[PDB]
Amino acid sequence: QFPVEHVQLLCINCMVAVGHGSDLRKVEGTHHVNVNPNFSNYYNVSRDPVVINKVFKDWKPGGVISCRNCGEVWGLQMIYKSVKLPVLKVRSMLLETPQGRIQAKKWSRVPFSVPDFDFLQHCAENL
Amino acid sequence: RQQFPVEHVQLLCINCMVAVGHGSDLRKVEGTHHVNVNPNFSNYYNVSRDPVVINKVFKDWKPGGVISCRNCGEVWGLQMIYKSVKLPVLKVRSMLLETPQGRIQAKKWSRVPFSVPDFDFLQHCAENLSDLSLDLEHHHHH
RNA sequence: GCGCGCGC
RNA sequence: GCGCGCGC
Ligand SMILES: [Zn+2]
Ligand SMILES: [Zn+2]
Repeated sequence: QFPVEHVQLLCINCMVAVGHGSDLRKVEGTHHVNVNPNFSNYYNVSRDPVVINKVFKDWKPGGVISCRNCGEVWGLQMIYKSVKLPVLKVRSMLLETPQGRIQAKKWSRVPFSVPDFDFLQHCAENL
Repeated sequence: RQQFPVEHVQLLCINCMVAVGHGSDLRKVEGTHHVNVNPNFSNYYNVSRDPVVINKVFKDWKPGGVISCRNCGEVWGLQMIYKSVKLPVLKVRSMLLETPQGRIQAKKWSRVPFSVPDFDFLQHCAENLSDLSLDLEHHHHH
């Protein structure tokens, strides 16, 4: 396990640095989203939204998110209680750590702790 | 419900929608993995030279590179090196099925409107073993 | 789409 | 990275 400040995020395909492990938060203790507003500069969002045959209480899908540099698909946009959040697939984010680059197979098993998303907190850091 | 002849189902990349294959070229490995056995199918996809990692050893096969549309780069699945033979393994959701009744995107191979037969290694080998007598300039050719 | 389990 | 199941 590494302190989260020592873990950076890179696109698994083109390997450009696109984020920081410290910007990740969990939604419903499962989905991992990046809450840093500067992260938006590293991905594109598809015109049409992802179609899901189910209705969720607090969120609805937005478009597909992909690396702005190479087009690699990273996951999708989650519109949580009206707030847009990029949900990342763990395999899409190559981890840059003190022991080298690591490709994790499950968010629940990455070598660092991630805090649960807190809406109130998110509003503080962004208003 | 209705089941279509496999020759009447074409495969298109769910993304760019280019016609890449035919339903008749699919076979099931272990009754689950769906591979395309048409050698000419190779021309429609790319393979990353960095094999997929799986922390499990399989008796008859090992993972190969990640496969994707040679046209748009959409990921289709992974290469399977079965008893030394490379077979492209396709996830159903990455394929768009063009049937006699419009295009259809299934979400599970176990529910497509056609029957995919089992892969047979010996058959595959025979079909692909070089018969030099077939070449006009070979001394065995009649 | 994203997650978890199991299998391969 | 595929399959099956469930969850979101
Ligand atoms: Zn990239
Ligand atoms: Zn394509």
